[PDB]
Amino acid sequence: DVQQKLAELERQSGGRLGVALINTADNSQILYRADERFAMCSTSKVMAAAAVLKKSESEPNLLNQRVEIKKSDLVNYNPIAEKHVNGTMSLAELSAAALQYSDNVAMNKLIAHVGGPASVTAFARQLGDETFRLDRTEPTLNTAIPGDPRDTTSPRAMAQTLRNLTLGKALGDSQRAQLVTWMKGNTTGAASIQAGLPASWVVGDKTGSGGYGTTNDIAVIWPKDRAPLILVTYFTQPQPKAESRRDVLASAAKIVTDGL
Ligand SMILES: [Cl-]
Repeated sequence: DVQQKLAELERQSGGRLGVALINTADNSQILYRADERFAMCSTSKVMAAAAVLKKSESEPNLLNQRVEIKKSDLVNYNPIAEKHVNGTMSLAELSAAALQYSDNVAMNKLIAHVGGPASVTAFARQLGDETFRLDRTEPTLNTAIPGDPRDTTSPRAMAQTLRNLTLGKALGDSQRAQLVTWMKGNTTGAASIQAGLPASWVVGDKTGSGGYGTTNDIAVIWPKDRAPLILVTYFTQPQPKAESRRDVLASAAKIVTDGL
């Protein structure tokens, strides 16, 4: 019956909706188009950040290393990096900027540090994720062209990976905690999955948007007095200039958590 309501939601929205919920209470899943590929857009910032955190388990001072920010590094959306031009930022700072403000320079700096999009992809493979692929840098990774496999993953794979990163042992204790802390500090997702959940639940999420009105949110959710959930909501639309539909994500979140 949940599937019915997601299909009716997708029908009303006019686009293509991919949902994957893992309920860690009973290891159950709600899947909707969960094996289809969707452009990740900024939700891929989580994988780049984790790649850097993983590197730091072997290089402890890594997060304190400084990277220069120049005008040549600016792209389309640099809310934090633009304040630091001609200075340096630590990788920890860049990680926080990418995850909490969706800063695209920060993402490009993380990508560069671990050796480019193919290295981020190789990191995901090491975690058991054979679906994720990051192909391009910012800003082109957000084109979200229908049919284009570049910079895509599936809801099911991102839910399982995010589970590994945030609730599992893919990262060391210090590093997993850092990742969850950054995500719980996100500033950009109050209108997406969070908007479909009770005020009392705690969310750490990473949003994403791009071409074809693509609107995404990935989240680890701590309900009150319940085991955590992982929720992936991906949404994309037929028109290239379509507007973002964060409300669709909020409705999906409401639909699949009704009864928890
Ligand atoms: Cl409420």
